[PDB]
Amino acid sequence: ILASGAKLTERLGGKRRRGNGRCELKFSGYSDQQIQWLKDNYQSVDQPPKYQQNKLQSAGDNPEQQPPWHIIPLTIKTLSPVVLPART
RNA sequence: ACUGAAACUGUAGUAGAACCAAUCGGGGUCGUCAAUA
Repeated sequence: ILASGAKLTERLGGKRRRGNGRCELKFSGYSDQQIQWLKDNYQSVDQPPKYQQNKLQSAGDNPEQQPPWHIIPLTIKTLSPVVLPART
């Protein structure tokens, strides 16, 4: 699908219909081979599997807390913009 | 005591209307030339 949908993309952005934004969109490692497999196989696909969350697990085997504390500093650098909701 | 999810800044719109690269001009026709001794 992703190979196929990438291939069919011809335009993005503003004034697509008036010749802005003509493009090729290619995934690394998806080719017409991935397209051809779907063409060969799409009739025998089914529904995708149902989504479920990754649940937490607990053993309870931690030792009881004892001093001293350790303070491990973590430096965070933003690489994209980051949205941290104050109010929606 | 626990990151929400998902959502194309897109959609319509002719850098165009107007403006003469033009106005005037017979491919024509006659007197010397030179300055010393």
